[PDB]
Amino acid sequence: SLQDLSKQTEIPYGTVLDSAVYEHVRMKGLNPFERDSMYSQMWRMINRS
Amino acid sequence: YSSVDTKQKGGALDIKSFAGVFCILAAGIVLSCFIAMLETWWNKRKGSR
Repeated sequence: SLQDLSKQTEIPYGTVLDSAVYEHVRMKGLNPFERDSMYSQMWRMINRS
Repeated sequence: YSSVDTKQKGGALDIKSFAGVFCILAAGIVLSCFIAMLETWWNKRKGSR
């Protein structure tokens, strides 16, 4: 599950730049009202550099 | 924020984890040298085996 993927300890994950998936995770990550640890930890890994 | 330290899902032993074992051998070495001092003196008074 995405809970495992955001909590696993073995594999890096990501997606295509500027994708509607990337932007969807950005909308769940950078938003000040949304604060789910799962989505925000997905985003940070996607946000690195 | 994440407490997920990834690397330590098991592992080999480290010299610095094993240090407490070598302390017993070191204490044995020290004590055998010390005991050897006592015979090394006393045989000089015996002058014999």
